[PDB]
Amino acid sequence: IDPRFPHHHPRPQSFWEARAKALESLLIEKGHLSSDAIERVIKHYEHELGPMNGAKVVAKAWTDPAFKQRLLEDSETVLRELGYYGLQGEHIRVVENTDTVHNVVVCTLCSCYPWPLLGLPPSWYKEPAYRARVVKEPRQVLKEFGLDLPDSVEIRVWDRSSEIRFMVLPQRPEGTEGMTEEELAKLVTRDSMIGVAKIEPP
Amino acid sequence: IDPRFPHHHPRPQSFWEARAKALESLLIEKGHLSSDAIERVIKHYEHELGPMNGAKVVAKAWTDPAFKQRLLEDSETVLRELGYYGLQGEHIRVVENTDTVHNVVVCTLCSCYPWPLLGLPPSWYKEPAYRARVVKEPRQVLKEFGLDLPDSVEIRVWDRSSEIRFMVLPQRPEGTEGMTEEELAKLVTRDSMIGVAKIEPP
Amino acid sequence: MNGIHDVGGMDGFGKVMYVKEEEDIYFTHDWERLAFGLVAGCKAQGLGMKAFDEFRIGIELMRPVDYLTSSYYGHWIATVAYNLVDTGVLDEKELDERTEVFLKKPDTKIPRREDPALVKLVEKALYDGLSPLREISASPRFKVGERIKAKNIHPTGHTRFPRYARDKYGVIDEVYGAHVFPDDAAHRKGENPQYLYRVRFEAEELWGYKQKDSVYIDLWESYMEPV
Amino acid sequence: MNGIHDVGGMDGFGKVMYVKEEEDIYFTHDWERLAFGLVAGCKAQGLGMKAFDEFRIGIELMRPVDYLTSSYYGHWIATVAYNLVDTGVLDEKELDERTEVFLKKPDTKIPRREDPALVKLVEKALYDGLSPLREISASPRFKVGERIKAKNIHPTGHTRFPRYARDKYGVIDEVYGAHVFPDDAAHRKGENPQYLYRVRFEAEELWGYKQKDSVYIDLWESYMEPV
Ligand SMILES: [Cl-]
Ligand SMILES: [Cl-]
Ligand SMILES: [Co+3]
Ligand SMILES: [Co+3]
Repeated sequence: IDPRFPHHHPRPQSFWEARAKALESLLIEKGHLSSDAIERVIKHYEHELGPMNGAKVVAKAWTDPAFKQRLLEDSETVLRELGYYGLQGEHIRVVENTDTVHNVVVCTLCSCYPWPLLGLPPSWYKEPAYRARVVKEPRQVLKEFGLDLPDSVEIRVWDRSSEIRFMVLPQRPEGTEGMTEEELAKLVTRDSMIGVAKIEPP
Repeated sequence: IDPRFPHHHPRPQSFWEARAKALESLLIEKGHLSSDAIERVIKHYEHELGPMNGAKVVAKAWTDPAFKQRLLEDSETVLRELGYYGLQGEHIRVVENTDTVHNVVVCTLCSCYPWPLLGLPPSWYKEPAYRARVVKEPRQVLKEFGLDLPDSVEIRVWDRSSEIRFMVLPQRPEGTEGMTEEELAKLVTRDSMIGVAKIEPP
Repeated sequence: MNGIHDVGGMDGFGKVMYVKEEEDIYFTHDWERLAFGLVAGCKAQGLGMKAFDEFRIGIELMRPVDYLTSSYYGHWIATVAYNLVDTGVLDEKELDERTEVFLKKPDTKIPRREDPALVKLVEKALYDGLSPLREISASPRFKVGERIKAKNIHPTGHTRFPRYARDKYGVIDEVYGAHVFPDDAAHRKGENPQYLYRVRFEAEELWGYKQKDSVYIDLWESYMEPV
Repeated sequence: MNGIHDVGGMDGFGKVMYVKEEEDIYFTHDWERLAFGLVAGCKAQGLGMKAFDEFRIGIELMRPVDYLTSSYYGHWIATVAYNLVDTGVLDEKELDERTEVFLKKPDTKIPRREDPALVKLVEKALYDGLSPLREISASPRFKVGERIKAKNIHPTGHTRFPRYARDKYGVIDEVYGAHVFPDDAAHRKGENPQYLYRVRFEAEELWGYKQKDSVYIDLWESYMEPV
């Protein structure tokens, strides 16, 4: 390494791995962490949370006009009553896609995402391409997801610069007549609750 | 490489090396380049040009008031008359450091530098730290070079966004009484012609 | 800070890597799982960080070349290390030595310890969260519908004001209430809560572009001024 | 393009690596020397690039992770490759295959050829340079001393208008004359020369800072508008 150019040389991912283990070891030795505390977190985020919670909220909104009304009027109270609350989900708002308004959520500065309601964010959501581009050329970004909106549809991008979180409420597709709330929930995709996809007819 | 994350993985410098050789080989095979054309360029930039040319211009300005006057009035004509002209030196301007005005040159967007007059730029000149910082906190950058200007001295940073180039004309230091033009030229540092240093008394 | 993290409006980062949800694996390496445990475990106890503000600045401070190559949980490792050293929980020399141990001997045994009280404490944190909403005695400076000036400010420390939105006109969409102020809190300078607003910006104003696009950004009161 | 190259005003890149001039080695690897020969040799013949505009956009288009890690002459290799393929001088597949050859067998022999006519041609280019100054029939829109508005424009292709200077007021310092217009020329869309100006910006205006600092930037006429 030429000392003029240390900034050309990234840490290898083996460094981060070693660093993680070093932190883990030191913190447990010092009594700050325990094996079971670390595992409890991993269980929560890898297994206990997921987009199925948001899916249930969407299906309920589709099937129960009074619920949808309450949700849109005061989402934070309603979501907390359902138990979809916690770390990074203390203040969750809901915005409805309509025929002429399309909503897209992003954290340009990092990755902010409502874990208690949606689970962990998509891989791409945290990466620079989506973050950089969606606030400036959302139509181009959406097209890469297969969503080609007409010029006449307004796009609203919601950049999560504070701890306020947003979920998109996507429209119920055609072809779903007679489906139960539980069956509609299975239609609701993670991507549709971020705004990068509409829901396909069954 | 996880195909979600190709952007985490830089090309190694061995790639650039191989790419360079591949370009060289293909271009010579196709008759676009020759061994001697490539060598001629390397000789010019590694050996024929350098900061000594600017140093001579500075020393002349210090020793010949009429020359300094002409240089400051019409640097491009004067420098071309001296033969300090060529690629990336077609339009060269000169700005004088004074007791209450300090000049610093940068190319924030890349590396633009007057090769015919000063030779190749410093390592650091082309790198992000200097480029990013000097337009916003020049006093902090200058301090890293050992130049700690008083608040009362105005700093003018000249960002080379066009093909117009600038050389800084630094002040003649104390302690140089009786020195010849050739002896003064040996005092003129590359850094002083960029604006990141004053010239020390001998 | 005007850092590599602040990517909104940048060109050149290429196509978005679309992947079907069911194929979008959360973790591919155990150290990534561990990173999550470290962050949440420390935060639950206020070790190195109490809210996300301090967490974010540690990431923002990464070398750009590291930020772009570490992968996402690499950011988390970087900021835990940064903050634990910065607050005096860990010593840098000891951390570096131990890092070296695991670099040269990756299969080095991890010490085991069960602490069910700590588990309950961490669990409580995951479920209770930590709201930054506060009450203050002042009234909001701005009103819904007001056209405001998003200031041209350039803090060298932490901010939540993306560069792409600076020096722009926008319209107040909502007054959320007073929230802990990141530009102070990230540097352990007090909660000093300020009114937080949602502000709508038009594409024409942000970019000079002609499509029916807008961006809704949350801005603290001190980021803005009246017109 | 609002790319990684446009670093003016960014925080986090760290200290400047000071080195004494006499110790500041130009080249530490032969491929770096070769990069210079490739660039100047091609440019002298108008191969891939005729002026520096096309040269710059090829660098600006690099993956950010490459831009930050390739080292400086790595940029030059990247843009020669980009432009020679883009203009049809070289085929991408052939270039990639040959790259692979030198990756796996670095000591592969380089073909030798002497072309003294080409040497003279290259030499002429090094000494004669290539001025972008033109004459146009229009008069300058702006005058020395005029307070102008540096527009909020966001071209997705090449520009010489640094982001830090956009959406700002400045004062015309000089009218240079008409120069080949980079935002067009880099994309092979014609010289379309415009008046080039030097514009002084104050620290207070650029950053909101209070020191006696200013930045003099060269801006093409279309980057600005009257107040
Ligand atoms: Cl929808
Ligand atoms: Cl001086
Ligand atoms: Co975030
Ligand atoms: Co340059």
